[PDB]
Amino acid sequence: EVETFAFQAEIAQLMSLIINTFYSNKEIFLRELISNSSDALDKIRYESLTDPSKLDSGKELHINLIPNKQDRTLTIVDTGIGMTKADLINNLGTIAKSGTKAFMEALQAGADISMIGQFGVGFYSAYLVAEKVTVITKHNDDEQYAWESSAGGSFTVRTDTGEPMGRGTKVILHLKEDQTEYLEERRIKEIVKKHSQFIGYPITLFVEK
Amino acid sequence: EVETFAFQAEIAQLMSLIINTFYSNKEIFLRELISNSSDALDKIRYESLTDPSKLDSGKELHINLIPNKQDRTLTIVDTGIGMTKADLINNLGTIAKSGTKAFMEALQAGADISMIGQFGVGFYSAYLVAEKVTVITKHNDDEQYAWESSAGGSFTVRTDTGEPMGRGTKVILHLKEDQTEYLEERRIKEIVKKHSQFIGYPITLFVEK
Ligand SMILES: CCOc1ccc(-c2snnc2-c2cc(CC)c(O)cc2O)cc1
Ligand SMILES: CCOc1ccc(-c2snnc2-c2cc(CC)c(O)cc2O)cc1
Ligand SMILES: [Mg+2]
Repeated sequence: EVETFAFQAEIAQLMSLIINTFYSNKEIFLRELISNSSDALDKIRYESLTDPSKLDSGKELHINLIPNKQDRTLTIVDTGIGMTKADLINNLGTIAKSGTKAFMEALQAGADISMIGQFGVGFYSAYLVAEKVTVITKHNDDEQYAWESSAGGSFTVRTDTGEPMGRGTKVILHLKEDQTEYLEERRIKEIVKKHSQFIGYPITLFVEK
Repeated sequence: EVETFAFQAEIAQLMSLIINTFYSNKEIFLRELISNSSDALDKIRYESLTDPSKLDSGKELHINLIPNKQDRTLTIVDTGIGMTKADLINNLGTIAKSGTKAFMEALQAGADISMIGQFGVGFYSAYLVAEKVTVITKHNDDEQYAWESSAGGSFTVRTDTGEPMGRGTKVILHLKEDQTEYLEERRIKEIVKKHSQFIGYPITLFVEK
């Protein structure tokens, strides 16, 4: 029950650009993923203003950052709106075809990769630091699903039978071997303070034994 | 058939802060309104990816900037998703209560008014330059409505019987007497180039006789 899909040509090109372009300022991936979490949390907040039962699947609106040096993963968990299967398949609920075109045009007019989030496709900056990304998500309207991709042109979607998440999205970054600085507490804290210090939801950096 | 509503206390406080705080960099209102238009256009684009009939109310996705020196108005029109009556009443589809709290906390930790858009309430920066704002909107799911407010704690909502807009939102800024620089073509072009040069939709600056 694992379905495999091909990325649209434009998204595959975006991912190859992110993976192959020499670009040292890789830390911006975390700003972009926290930003997407903040957007998802705003969306469930806004739905709850008129239907409070939308928060029956969890009232606390927050983001957790969980490093795991044994597994070489950094995971970003939020309790936002989550995504339906259809959203996951449709480029993680982004307008990535048009976004990708508008990011490319910007790159030719002098922009740099750190501006990716202005084009709606900041999620793909995960591939600056990860060799594989796994996205586990639960929307009130749907079941819990796991999306996954090591790039190379395809992604998978399956029903997830991991731990139930209530509602929201978890992004597991399986980091490249030379990017393990992003598991160190001091480094994560430095990046959060530098780029995400005014995000309007609590961000909890877990520690490890 | 005009309904009058009171702003929530936090939003009235936000508007008073924007109106009364000395802050010279007023031009950021246009960046924030164009940004909101871009978000609205992305939302209708994303809905259309799975139901193309969503664009039966207009296929072109764009933003127009229309100055009118006779009426002393600058109007920003987009063909995005538009807002329902409920959205207009619920602070123009924003999470303005929580956004306002998180903007205030940021202001006390050194942020400035130009950062308002990071808190989901950039629309209210219109009141840096306008004594009254009128918002006309049409969502595929609803009728055409006009919201209006000269601040002072209340806003109005009525069914609009102006020109039909097909779909999207029009924000009419009735500018303060000392803010008419924002009707001059060279000034608008300078601001768009400075702050909005990579927005992924065409922005057309109308001229006047
Ligand atoms: C420009 C943003 O567009 C979007 C589109 C969708 C989302 C949504 S809806 N539910 N989860 C996410 C989400 C998605 C991602 C990206 C996998 C994530 O990292 C964290 C999340 O909570 C957020 C931003
Ligand atoms: C952080 C953004 O949250 C939002 C919330 C809602 C919107 C939406 S849905 N339809 N129109 C607008 C819109 C609303 C405004 C503001 C009146 C505007 O100026 C232009 C628009 O097209 C855009 C951003
Ligand atoms: Mg945004």
